[PDB]
Amino acid sequence: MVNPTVFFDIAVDGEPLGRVSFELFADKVPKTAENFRALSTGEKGFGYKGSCFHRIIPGFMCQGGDFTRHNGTGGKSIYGEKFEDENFILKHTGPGILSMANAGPNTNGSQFFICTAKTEWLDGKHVVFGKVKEGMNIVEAMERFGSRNGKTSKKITIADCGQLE
Amino acid sequence: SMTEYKLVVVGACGVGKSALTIQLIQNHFVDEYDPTIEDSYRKQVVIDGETCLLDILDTAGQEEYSAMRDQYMRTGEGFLCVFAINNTKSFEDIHHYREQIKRVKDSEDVPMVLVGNKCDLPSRTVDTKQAQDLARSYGIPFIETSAKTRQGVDDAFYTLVREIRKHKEK
Ligand SMILES: CCn1c(-c2cc(N3CCN(C4CC4)CC3)cnc2[C@H](C)OC)c2c3cc(ccc31)-c1csc(n1)C[C@H](NC(=O)[C@H]1[C@@H]3COC[C@@H]31)C(=O)N1CCC[C@H](N1)C(=O)OCC(C)(C)C2
Ligand SMILES: Nc1nc2c(ncn2[C@@H]2O[C@H](COP(=O)(O)OP(=O)(O)NP(=O)(O)O)[C@@H](O)[C@H]2O)c(=O)[nH]1
Ligand SMILES: [Mg+2]
Repeated sequence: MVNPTVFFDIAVDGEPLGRVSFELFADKVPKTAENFRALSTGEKGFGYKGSCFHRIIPGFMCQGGDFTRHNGTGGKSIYGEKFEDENFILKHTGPGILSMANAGPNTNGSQFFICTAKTEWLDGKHVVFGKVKEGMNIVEAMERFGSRNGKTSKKITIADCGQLE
Repeated sequence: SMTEYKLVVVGACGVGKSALTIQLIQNHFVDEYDPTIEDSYRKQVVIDGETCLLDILDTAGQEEYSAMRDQYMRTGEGFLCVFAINNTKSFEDIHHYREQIKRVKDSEDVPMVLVGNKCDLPSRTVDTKQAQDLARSYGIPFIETSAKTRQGVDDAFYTLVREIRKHKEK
């Protein structure tokens, strides 16, 4: 199976910052990659467009994907509110890794995080399913607006998103 | 100025540390689950006729980061040790928190209150007598709470302030 590529156009207080694109590892986690792909195109009628990165912790990660409650507690998958951990083949090996947020085993929805450092203690607990292809400097720039506990000092949004390949 | 008390709320994930703290500070119940990274709050209150400032650290229950707690345990003056009455694992976790506080502070006299939360829920699995006995063995108060109904919320935090006051004057 061929790995698709999706993009987010990131905005800061409504002003463009830049584009981040992601390779999705459909060749290892097809169901998890397909969820993120479909949420990025919006083709099911809902998805990431307009949602925010609610937690940015410099040195660690940027987390977003709550397009249902917009408060860090929500989100849903294309399969229902939650779906199972597909596998843990891929690991949190360094900056750029794209991985599923969760609230314990088998609670994947739509929330995700982009690592800005290696976060190996999450291995085997969070499903890694992609990596930044272009625009890692934009993810780095998003760290300008984070904090120790992740509260953001400006509103960081996915102004647009979709599929490139 | 009024005395400031550095209170720290600890316990396993999901027991209601944030719900209790937000009830105290903001007078509403958070029904959704927003697992905490680390949050701080401040409130002035009157306890036993003396106005004081509560500085409350609401900590994460995440088991993965137990080593990261030492820093805030050294800084904190008193600890609310919270479990959920419908979660026996959370009650067993209490011992590890108490021992960690005792180790990090190097003292048996650390101001502490044992809090059994979620007393509005019907599915009790931790006996009240179990919790009472544990608190007695530690020599600390035990308070039953519900962040949902607000039962015992003020009592838990105010009792902890009283324990700090007794400790500072002992
Ligand atoms: C102890 C402090 N502390 C740290 C931490 C730890 C460290 N280390 C640990 C590792 N050491 C190496 C071994 C030596 C170095 C020092 C340093 N400094 C810190 C921070 C900055 O000190 C404040 C963390 C951390 C994480 C949590 C709570 C406290 C935490 C936490 C709470 S909730 C969660 N984790 C999982 C969360 N779940 C939800 O959001 C559910 C919500 C509801 O249902 C859908 C949605 C989720 O999926 N993610 C997606 C994945 C990254 C993850 N969030 C997150 O934010 O991690 C933050 C962070 C910083 C990576 C880790
Ligand atoms: N019925 C009931 N539910 C409660 C009570 N306290 C908390 N809850 C619920 O339990 C869940 C977890 O509460 P929360 O305050 O986030 O717990 P926490 O101990 O802060 N968790 P963490 O360590 O991850 O930050 C929430 O859905 C909350 O509404 C209570 O007294 N009664
Ligand atoms: Mg909390």
